[PDB]
Amino acid sequence: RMVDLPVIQPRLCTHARWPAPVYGLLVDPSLPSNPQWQNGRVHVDGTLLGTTPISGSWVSCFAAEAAYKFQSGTGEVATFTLIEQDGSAYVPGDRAAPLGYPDFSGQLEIEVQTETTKTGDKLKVTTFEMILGPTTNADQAPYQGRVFASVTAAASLDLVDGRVRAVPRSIYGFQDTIPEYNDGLLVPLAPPIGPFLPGEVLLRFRTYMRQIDTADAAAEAIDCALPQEFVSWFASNAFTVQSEALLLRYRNTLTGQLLFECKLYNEGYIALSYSGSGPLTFPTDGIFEVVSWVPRLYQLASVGS
Amino acid sequence: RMVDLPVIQPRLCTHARWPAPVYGLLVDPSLPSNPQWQNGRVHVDGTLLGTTPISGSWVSCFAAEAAYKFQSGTGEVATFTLIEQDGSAYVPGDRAAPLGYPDFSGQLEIEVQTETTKTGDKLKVTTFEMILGPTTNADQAPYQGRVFASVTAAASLDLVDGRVRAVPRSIYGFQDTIPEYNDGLLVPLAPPIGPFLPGEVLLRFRTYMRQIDTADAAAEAIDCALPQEFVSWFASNAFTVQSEALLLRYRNTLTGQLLFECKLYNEGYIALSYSGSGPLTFPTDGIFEVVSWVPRLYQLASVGSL
Amino acid sequence: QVQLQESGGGLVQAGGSLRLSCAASGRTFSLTTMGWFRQAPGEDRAFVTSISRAAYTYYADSVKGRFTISRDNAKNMVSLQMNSLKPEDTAVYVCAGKGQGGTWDYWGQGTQVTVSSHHH
Amino acid sequence: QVQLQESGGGLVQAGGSLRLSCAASGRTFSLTTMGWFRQAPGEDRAFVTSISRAAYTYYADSVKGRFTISRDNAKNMVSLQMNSLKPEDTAVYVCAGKGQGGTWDYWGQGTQVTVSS
Repeated sequence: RMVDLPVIQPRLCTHARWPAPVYGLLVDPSLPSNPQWQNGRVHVDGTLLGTTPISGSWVSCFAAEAAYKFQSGTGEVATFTLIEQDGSAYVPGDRAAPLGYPDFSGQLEIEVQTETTKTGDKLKVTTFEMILGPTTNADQAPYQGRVFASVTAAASLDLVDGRVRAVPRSIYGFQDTIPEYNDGLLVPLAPPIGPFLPGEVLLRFRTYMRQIDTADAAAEAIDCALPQEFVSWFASNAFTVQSEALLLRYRNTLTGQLLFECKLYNEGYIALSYSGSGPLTFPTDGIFEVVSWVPRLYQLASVGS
Repeated sequence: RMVDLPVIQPRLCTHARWPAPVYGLLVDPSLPSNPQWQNGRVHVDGTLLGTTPISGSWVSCFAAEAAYKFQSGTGEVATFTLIEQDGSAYVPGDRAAPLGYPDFSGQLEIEVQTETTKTGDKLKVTTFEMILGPTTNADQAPYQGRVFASVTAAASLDLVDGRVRAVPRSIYGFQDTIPEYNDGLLVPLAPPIGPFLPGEVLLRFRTYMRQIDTADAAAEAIDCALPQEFVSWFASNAFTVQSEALLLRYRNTLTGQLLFECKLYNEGYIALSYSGSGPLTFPTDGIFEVVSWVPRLYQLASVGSL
Repeated sequence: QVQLQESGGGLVQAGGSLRLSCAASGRTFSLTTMGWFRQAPGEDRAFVTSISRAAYTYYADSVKGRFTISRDNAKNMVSLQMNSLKPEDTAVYVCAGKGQGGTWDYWGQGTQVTVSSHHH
Repeated sequence: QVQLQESGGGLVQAGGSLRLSCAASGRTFSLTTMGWFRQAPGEDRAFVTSISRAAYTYYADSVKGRFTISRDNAKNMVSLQMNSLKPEDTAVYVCAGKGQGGTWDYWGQGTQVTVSS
């Protein structure tokens, strides 16, 4: 069947790199042009790329066998032996980490809870700080199935070793660059987003993280290439690829007035033809329509023409 | 085209009534047969039913304008004038509450944060306890767009206010029955799930809530009719409805072993033929396939028949 | 994407009846539920009635037993029969539609309904 | 289910070449990426290589430049060309498949490769 897209407005979608609603839609030529995001990455042929999961509830989360050890002048140190979030065995493969593992950098506050298997399971919840790296002193290796976090504690917290699930709570020193996946060694990655024709730039679906400092918290933007509903849509379909990209139109849902035409490249990112130097935001209450298959060289109309 | 289903295992899916992974798949004839869930509800024709949202991130959440007052008989509360979670105006209409509003009872712990609109917005967070239940409190009327909660944890003497987002943290005294949506007046609801043929029972997709009791936390089960990816699948398609039900098979992914045949009724719930007294759980690493349109009176084979 | 075009409306005395209809055109597979809202000057739209693709209906309490909505799926068309019209029914009536995300996404142009009373 | 049937295998001298193949049958609509894992006795099963529907390849660092994978989507078939074989390549090679969920859902039967010195 011809490729189509769900007729879902961006503002009703789920973000694919931080587990929150989509709030924004924009282009911004000041930002890095060809990011190496590992979540929110899908091929139009239905292949999840990088660490991208099907479920939005997996985004920026992990599951693990946890071992806790107290360290004088630090507190409780957690060694997490990763598993996939469905409880299946993690095996180092053709992606950087377990499905949904964070694909950005900074110090992530995680809430860790006892695995839930049946009604009446006793649960303990502990909040840890996890340095995602790269840092000159970070030895994270999620690719090998081994990561670390710590919680400041004067004495032992009497934590119980066992299977856990970790969810993200806040970020400190956010940087939108890949974390330390493999102890400073090379790791299989989804390739950078791109390439773009001359004058094309990445369309961004934006949400906001809680970013903390000593006494304050503030919203911090994080972008993804597709909403999680488009990720799960392509993975659920097995569309026959007929060319190199899909020409889309983003339309006012009532009036059908065209806001812009864009190219969904088969490798799962959208391009607009925009040569402004400033950010250009879009209304989030439009919808994308698939017009046709087009080649890589298809020249889009400039945004505003 | 013919109705079809994503070939995704339940254990990879998102729950449609509590925002967590699907952990379980079961039938349990001892439980209420015709629950009146308002989230996780979709018609095979593509219509979201009840308060069901298309986004899993909206499930058991709400958005509001937050302010504070003394309430007669109760004490200091926050009032929440509800908004849809995308920031669009909430208008009382053909469903019980804003999209994704909780559809169960108990004392819900909520974490309420300043709305995020742009990089650098300063954010406050406050924790509250909200009574969902057979309330007769004029301030508790999500259908009309107003609810209230009590403060239970604060980082500072400067509490959250103005436009906010509320997310669920934990439950106390959970009861899977609909909350009071309209202060004891009639409210538009999706109807009870059903009906079932004799011997037919609801297929349940199960997750776990953190249920607190002063000192010790325990897992508490909550079921839904379909995973959120199946909800969004039907909503994203405009399938032609050719009969009352679809015959499905659920098979082991690895071996192809038939685990059960079942009926997906048009109104978005699945029935198995099973007559045991208690729960029967199934592997969550199986796949659904669509076999055929069938009539409502189509008689299924009992689970494990040869 | 989806255009909604209303017919009907106008002036009636208290106790009278009017029929409104609405036809949708454009990409109607993105149109799910259809309904009617109404608006008085200076006020927001308020829900009157809806009808789903499966013909499942909802009504505001104030119009129950007086107003009836019907739908023709093939024509993407709804009708509202309004009987026993009351002064307080005076409003601009607007045909509406939900999209696939379950939100009210589509508006007609609105049609004035005026329920006049004469003080004999 | 997805049956993954390996062909090829056997003994080869160090520095020599061997070609393996794997063909998928059963519910192949549900199969996305295909690849190879290997396991020696008393070692963990280890990734070797994968190739997606779109012919995008990944290799373990230990085989890059020596092994080349290719795919025929019409036959649901992969071939693994193994050049410059080393004694440490001796293992059971198993064909594997991802499902639509991105997890390795499907295992072949395994084929022994032995490299003598």
